[PDB]
Amino acid sequence: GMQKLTILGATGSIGASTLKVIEQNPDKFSVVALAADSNVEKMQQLCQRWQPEYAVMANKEAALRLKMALAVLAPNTQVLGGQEALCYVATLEQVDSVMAAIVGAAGLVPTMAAVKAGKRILLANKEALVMSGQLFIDEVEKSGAQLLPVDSEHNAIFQCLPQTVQGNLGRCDLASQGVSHILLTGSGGPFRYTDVAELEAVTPEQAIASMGPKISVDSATMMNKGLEYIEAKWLFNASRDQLKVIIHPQSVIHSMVQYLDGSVLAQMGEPDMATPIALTLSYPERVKAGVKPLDFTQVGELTFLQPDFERYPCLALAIEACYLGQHATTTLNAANEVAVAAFLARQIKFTDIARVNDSVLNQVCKQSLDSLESLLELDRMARTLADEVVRERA
Amino acid sequence: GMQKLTILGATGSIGASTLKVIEQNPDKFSVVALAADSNVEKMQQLCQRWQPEYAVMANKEAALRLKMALAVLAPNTQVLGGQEALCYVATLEQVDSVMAAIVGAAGLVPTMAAVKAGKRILLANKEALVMSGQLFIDEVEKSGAQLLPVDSEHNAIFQCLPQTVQGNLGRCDLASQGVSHILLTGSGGPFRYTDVAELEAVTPEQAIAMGPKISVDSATMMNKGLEYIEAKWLFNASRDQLKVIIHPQSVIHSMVQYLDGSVLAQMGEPDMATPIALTLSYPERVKAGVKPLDFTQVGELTFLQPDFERYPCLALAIEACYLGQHATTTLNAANEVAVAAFLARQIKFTDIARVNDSVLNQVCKQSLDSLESLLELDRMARTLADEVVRERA
Ligand SMILES: NC(=[NH2+])NCCC[C@H](N)C(=O)O
Ligand SMILES: [Cl-]
Repeated sequence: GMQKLTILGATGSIGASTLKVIEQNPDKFSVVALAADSNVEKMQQLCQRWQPEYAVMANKEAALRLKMALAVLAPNTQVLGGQEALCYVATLEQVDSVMAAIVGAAGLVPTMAAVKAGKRILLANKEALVMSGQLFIDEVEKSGAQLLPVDSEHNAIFQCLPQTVQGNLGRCDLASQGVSHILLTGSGGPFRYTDVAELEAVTPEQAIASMGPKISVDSATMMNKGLEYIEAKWLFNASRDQLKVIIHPQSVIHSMVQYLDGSVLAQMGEPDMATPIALTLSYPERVKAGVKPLDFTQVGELTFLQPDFERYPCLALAIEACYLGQHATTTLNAANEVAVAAFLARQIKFTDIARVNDSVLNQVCKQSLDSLESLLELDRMARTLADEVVRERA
Repeated sequence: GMQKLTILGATGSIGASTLKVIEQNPDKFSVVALAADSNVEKMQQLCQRWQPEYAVMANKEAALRLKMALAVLAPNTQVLGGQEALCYVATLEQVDSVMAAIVGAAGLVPTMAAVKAGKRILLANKEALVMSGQLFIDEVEKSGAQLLPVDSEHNAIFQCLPQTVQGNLGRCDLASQGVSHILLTGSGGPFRYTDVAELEAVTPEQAIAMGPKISVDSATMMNKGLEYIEAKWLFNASRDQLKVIIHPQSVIHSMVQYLDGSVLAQMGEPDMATPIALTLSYPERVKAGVKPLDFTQVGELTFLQPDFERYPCLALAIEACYLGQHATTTLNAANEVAVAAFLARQIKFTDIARVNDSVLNQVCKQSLDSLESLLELDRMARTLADEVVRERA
């Protein structure tokens, strides 16, 4: 009856939220392995509290430091280091679910290893579907793995869909289950009400407005929503007709689904990742998450805007890239990482982010079976091109 | 494949919405019988268009006029009259579903007959659960009938609940399916922002701002009180599991709060074809002739907390709910009389609650129910309400 978990990415906020849910439900969930790619100090404190069978650092030098610490703080925890070790804890025979919350391309291989092992995948890595969506959906079908999305918007959509679609992510025909379209919602970022002409003079200070700066700039360009759009396409097998973006500045509603009869289902809640995580752990049942019920006294007004592509050119690029396929979305994601770093380094203007993305995307896709290796190679090629366009713009 | 329907109450707006959905889906639904009260002109036009096997008027004189009209225009339609005939078309062997949209206490007996026949019941009669909830839920269990609520709020709640609950209405333990509570929403009516002191002087013109009884009930929030009582019986909700929220714009139709912090809400254009369509198609979905919700034109959504100084009727309904069938039957009956008196300008708007309150107290100080015995109680309560209306006048 007990569900056994490996947590990939235990020292971040997703890891923390996952552990809070497990803390509320000690009779249902048990932590077999914890793994991290940063923060040995946090990791040793978590291994002390959780005493897991395995603890893994992605970096081998960091694993050595952890092993020395846990010789005192968690003597029965076996510490391991490296990429092979991440795959090892992700594929253990006794493990039922894997929280895949290591970010970036470093998360692909261990997430993929869990997929090939037929595990239940609590998906909190954007790159798996942005870079290699077709590949991931195929491997999931091949092994019988269950995919359950962690991210707020995707999780909300998941909850607003019928059970037949929930059980068969990536392979169901939406129109045959009565779905007209999915409404992906977003706040619109700090420049939601800013005149388009003023965007040229925007500074990194303004674009940050609390989480990491790359994620904040993506929120300002709505590239964050673009990437979510791409993931939604693969998660829910949605065509461009079936997938819409709506700006909802207050973020109380997390996303919605429009049905054929006129009915709309929406998911709402307090802004706490423990809620969506809790469902990924408990599906199809539900568990206490340590999150209070929504307080309609404090919600204030809910409003909606149509995104303007003059304001959010990156969003148009992501939608376009989406339906061109893996090569285009890998290219766009790579280019954007370079373009954002250049804006933050004050080499290019805020509005140049979209121009860099647009140039690189056009160059790559005018040319004519994919693997994780070949797509990483393409990621690298796109970065090189983006570096060159950054110089043109500087 | 084809679902066969009897429509009780075909000439009203619910009947019209049902027929619009059937019109969109001729490969899935077929009309076996249509039934109505005494709008013979609308009924003959519908029997012309639909050519059903049976057509029934509740009034026998009206049935005779219809029978003469249809003898050429709908030659294959057998016309019948009276209460027994309503029960007959509601219980036909070939019929799968019954739209129970005859309103008031007259709807109880034929709706109940459909229930005892084990039919799928598309419930659009408030009285079945307000007056005789215990009795209906028991009879539904006994026969294996499916109950699917037509009314907007209940239908919304139904859609926001898990599938395991949807398949067992009136008998599922909500907490065991992860539900903390149901959030029954309402507009708050035309006086949502009005000072309590000003309610004494409101006139029927102001209370109407859609039949007039339903509008006044919307102004007092008795509408929400009645819906509260029905929800309790439909979803088997305890006093912890059922809440009321004011949402003035009525875009959100109701919501459900789950154990993990997640809330599901149902929204849509204000068109009864949507909820009706789901009652017909469940667990699948069908085209309903309703456009998708346009979020560019929705405007702002807000929420308020009801005040019992502003909505005394809502407190009465909740109170009556947990006192049982006798109390809810009494309150409903009293309120029908009290609203008619307000509309006739015999009593003040704020006297509606006072009449309801007096009658409810009088009846429940005194001490196996049937439809007959509860109808008698309905009549006794009306008599008392008439007397309190004179005191107030
Ligand atoms: N977190 C990191 N940047 N790790 C890089 C180190 C790679 C690791 N030592 C290995 O050989 O598998
Ligand atoms: Cl967002």
